[PDB]
Amino acid sequence: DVTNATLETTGKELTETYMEMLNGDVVEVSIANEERIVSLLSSLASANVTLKQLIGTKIGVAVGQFLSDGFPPHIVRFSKGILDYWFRQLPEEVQKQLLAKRA
Amino acid sequence: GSTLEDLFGPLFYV
Repeated sequence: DVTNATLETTGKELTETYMEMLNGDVVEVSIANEERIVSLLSSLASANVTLKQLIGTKIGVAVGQFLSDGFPPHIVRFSKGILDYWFRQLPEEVQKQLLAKRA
Repeated sequence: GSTLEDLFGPLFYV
């Protein structure tokens, strides 16, 4: 697994990068921020994250912000694949509760 | 208990 501290600082930087890019309602995507987003996310694309770390570090929430309308689909696909992987690794019945409460 | 939104944010879906 990954340490809580790595996930937590990465989550904080992701959220700060996200908030910086919002010009009011509109997402502004610089070359440098596009590249900073990829760098932060690709450190998490190799992490095995536990349910407890999802609860405590909020790393899934911080990655999920980049599924919003203003971000390039290259970044949105990356965020989606990272979260898909973490969700699938959860125990099957945990997947079922989170899903069933949602239907 | 935890919801999918608690863990993955309000935009994620399976």
